[PDB]
Amino acid sequence: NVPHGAAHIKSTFNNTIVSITDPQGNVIAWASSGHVGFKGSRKSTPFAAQLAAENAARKAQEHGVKKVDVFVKGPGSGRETAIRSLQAAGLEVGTISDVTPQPHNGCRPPKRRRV
Amino acid sequence: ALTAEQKKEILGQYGLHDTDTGSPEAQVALLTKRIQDLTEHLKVHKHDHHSRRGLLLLVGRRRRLLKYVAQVDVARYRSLIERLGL
Amino acid sequence: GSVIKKRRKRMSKKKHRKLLRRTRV
Amino acid sequence: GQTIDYKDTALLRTYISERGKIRARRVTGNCVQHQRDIAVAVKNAREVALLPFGS
Amino acid sequence: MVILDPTLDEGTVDKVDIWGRRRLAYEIAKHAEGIYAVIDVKAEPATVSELDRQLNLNESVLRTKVL
RNA sequence: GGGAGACUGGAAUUCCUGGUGUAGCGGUGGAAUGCGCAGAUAUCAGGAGGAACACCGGUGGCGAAGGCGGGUCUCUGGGCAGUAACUGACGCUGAGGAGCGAAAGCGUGGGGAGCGAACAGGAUUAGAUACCCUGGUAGUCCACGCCGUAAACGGUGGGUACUAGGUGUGGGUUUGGGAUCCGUGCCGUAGCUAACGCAUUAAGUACCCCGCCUGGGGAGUACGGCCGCAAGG
Ligand SMILES: [Mg+2]
Ligand SMILES: [Mg+2]
Ligand SMILES: [Mg+2]
Ligand SMILES: [Mg+2]
Ligand SMILES: [Mg+2]
Ligand SMILES: [Mg+2]
Ligand SMILES: [Mg+2]
Ligand SMILES: [Mg+2]
Ligand SMILES: [Mg+2]
Ligand SMILES: [Mg+2]
Ligand SMILES: [Mg+2]
Ligand SMILES: [Mg+2]
Repeated sequence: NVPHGAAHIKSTFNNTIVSITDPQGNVIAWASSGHVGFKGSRKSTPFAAQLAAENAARKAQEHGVKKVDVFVKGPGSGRETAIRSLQAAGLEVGTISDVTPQPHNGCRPPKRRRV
Repeated sequence: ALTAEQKKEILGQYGLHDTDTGSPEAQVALLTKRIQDLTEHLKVHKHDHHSRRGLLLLVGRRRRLLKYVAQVDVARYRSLIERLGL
Repeated sequence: GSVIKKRRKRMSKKKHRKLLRRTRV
Repeated sequence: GQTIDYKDTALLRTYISERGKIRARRVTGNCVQHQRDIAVAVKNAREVALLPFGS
Repeated sequence: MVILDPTLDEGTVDKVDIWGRRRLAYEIAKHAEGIYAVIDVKAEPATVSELDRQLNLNESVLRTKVL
């Protein structure tokens, strides 16, 4: 058991990983959109994370985590779908907050893709 | 450029009469000590290019006063160079 | 203004600077 | 003044946001003199570790 | 040459002011909290260059600044 | 944020060591090459190292231009305003000449995270020596030299005087308001222009000095000469 814990939703442009955790940072279980079924583009969807974060919300229930702090990393679709399906499956939401890592002009990025 | 007490020492020494300041015999004395300070500065730093532009404008300004003093009277021109050294 | 002038002047430079890679010996 | 240094945090908590970034001259309506002296004093106080860089 | 040194750890000196206790906004070389000692010097520039070399090394004070 | 030198800070990226974990990660228009099942990505710790300095921050500042933002102290160059004391036209331009001059590149020696020409593999396609993708050396950085070019642009040489006003914003000085000298923007009358537009910061009305032009191509090429280690100018 972890009686109180913490969730880390990284949502890239091409994927979402939902990983529920204790407060010390030692993960209990996890789910990605590719783990549910999908390949290629359908990992990146709004729906993708809705079905995955229910698979992340359970396995937390196997150990028995009934309240979980929320952490949004990444820009991407399904900010709401990860948040809402964690509520809809079980475990009501403790706190939500942005943790997208802004650099103070760190490294230089890759060159501009022109499609 | 220089400190306020330092400037009066070379000013009162080289000045034609008292309170003269801008007379070209008095005025070159200010520039010469200022160049002597900056030639020590550029020995240390070396790649201070923007401050070196200022140094050339001091020397360019000084040589025009040497041109002016030479034309007016030749005795004061040589007495200027004798004391300072140029 | 218009860039017919400089595109005309460009192809003189390209076909010159190809020679000075070739000749280069 | 209203003297402005990096000592007084009670001044600098006004001109900082809650997410810990310096407020615009469009928001407050300071002079350009004072936005310099604030933003230097914030960057000083940021080294002193009175203020965080973001919450 | 009027200059101020605040110093944090848990040749005429004009004042001394230990404030004594605030929390740090971020954590500095592990630890938390500490002293706040504003030294308020009136000393010349050359010496105060090598004051910090003495004062930094001891480790008694965690961080230094100058004005 | 004009310059140079030293000390120094936190975010973020990559990699190494341990903590937790299971089988996906990543990438795209859609995919594959690739990395992972010898425990990757994800997540929490600490650690070494490099490069850049989010908001403040822009029709804003400073510099001759090129250009210049983390913070503090040294050592520094220029500019503006003000009363007036002083020198007494010492000014202005400037052929040749000399000095600064982004990026790229070059020589010797360090450094190396992320980016990344050339190169390899995947995809696309009739072909793909490309666009898109994973990896990636020179390079980018630091110190001493080197060339001396850019849509090095306001595509407008430098100096000086005069010729409505309307408004914004930066630095002053003066008597919450009016004056006044420097800057920097946007509309606009007379005037000018082929037209677009400029318009008190002129492309207006004038005077001094330099640079350069005389149909489009051949050509900023040949040849000679100078500079350069070379590319080349
Ligand atoms: Mg007076
Ligand atoms: Mg010439
Ligand atoms: Mg370079
Ligand atoms: Mg090199
Ligand atoms: Mg590539
Ligand atoms: Mg040219
Ligand atoms: Mg330019
Ligand atoms: Mg023309
Ligand atoms: Mg003119
Ligand atoms: Mg107009
Ligand atoms: Mg030639
Ligand atoms: Mg020749």
